[PDB]
Amino acid sequence: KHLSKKLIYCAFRVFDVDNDGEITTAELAHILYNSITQKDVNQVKKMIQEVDKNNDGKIDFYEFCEMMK
Amino acid sequence: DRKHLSKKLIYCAFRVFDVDNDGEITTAELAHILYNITQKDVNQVKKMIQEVDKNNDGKIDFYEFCEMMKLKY
Ligand SMILES: [Ca+2]
Ligand SMILES: [Ca+2]
Ligand SMILES: [Ca+2]
Ligand SMILES: [Ca+2]
Repeated sequence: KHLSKKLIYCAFRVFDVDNDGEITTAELAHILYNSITQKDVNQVKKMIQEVDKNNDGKIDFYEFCEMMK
Repeated sequence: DRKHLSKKLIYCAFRVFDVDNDGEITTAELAHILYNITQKDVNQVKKMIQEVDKNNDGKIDFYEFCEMMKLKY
């Protein structure tokens, strides 16, 4: 389990582009779609809402783990 | 639907770890992601890969990466 934990940490760090400890809509859209559309942004917003435990519109590491485990 | 999203993020995570896009994470790629290596570090990585290598080739493919992310039923 430790190794999957370590890789979950690394994955978050790489998605958290600006290193503030939160994945935003803009960061998540960028990872999901490497010049993308409003429709895509709204779909990302809805995804975040399914796992956003503190309702701030972002995904922190705890929320990322909860979603992964 | 939240299963679907975790699945999408597991795909994206793999892709980013698989630096050269050949569909396999190798010792060198995993070491690179784990360490911002000495021989000791390389061997530590090789041991981690062993724990989850299912086809005994010393690399982690997406299927193995996914399996590792979930419980053994
Ligand atoms: Ca961030
Ligand atoms: Ca949040
Ligand atoms: Ca590779
Ligand atoms: Ca393998």
